[PDB]
Order: sequence, then C-alpha cells, then structure tokens
Amino acid sequence: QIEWAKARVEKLRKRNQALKSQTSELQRQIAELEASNAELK
Amino acid sequence: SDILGMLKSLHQLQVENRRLEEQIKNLTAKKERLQLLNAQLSV
Repeated sequence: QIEWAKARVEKLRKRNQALKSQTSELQRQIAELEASNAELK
Repeated sequence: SDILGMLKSLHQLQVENRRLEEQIKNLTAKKERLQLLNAQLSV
C-alpha cells in the first residue's frame, strides 16, 4: 500500500527530528558544563 | 514496485535513525563525564 509506505516514512521522519532536537539540547548542556568547568578551573 | 521510491526514502531514514541514536549515546556518556568533573571542582 502506498499509504502504508508513506506513513512509515512520515513516522520515522518525525522520530529522527525528535532525535536531532534531543541532540541539540544535549549539545547545549555539554556547552554549559564545559564553560562552568573552565570557569571553576 | 509502486512503492520503490518511498521504500528507498525509508531506507535512508533508517540508516540516519541508527546514527542519531548512537550519537546521542556518545553525548550522554560525555555529559556524564563532564558532570563528574563539574562536581569535583564544585563541592
């Protein structure tokens, strides 16, 4: 079914966007910690 | 057959999906090490 195939693409596209946005937030927290560590050193 | 185009789209998304989960694991592992160093310099 085209619709079934279309929907697997959509769902996994949505999921990968959630992962990319989770990586952005992880990157920002890592920047917060590496700045704080540099300051405390 | 009629779905070869979307099947190939899904295939690339499946490869990218595994790269992103692996990358996240490496970033949370890093964050934990940076969190332990921040605690040692803090307390």
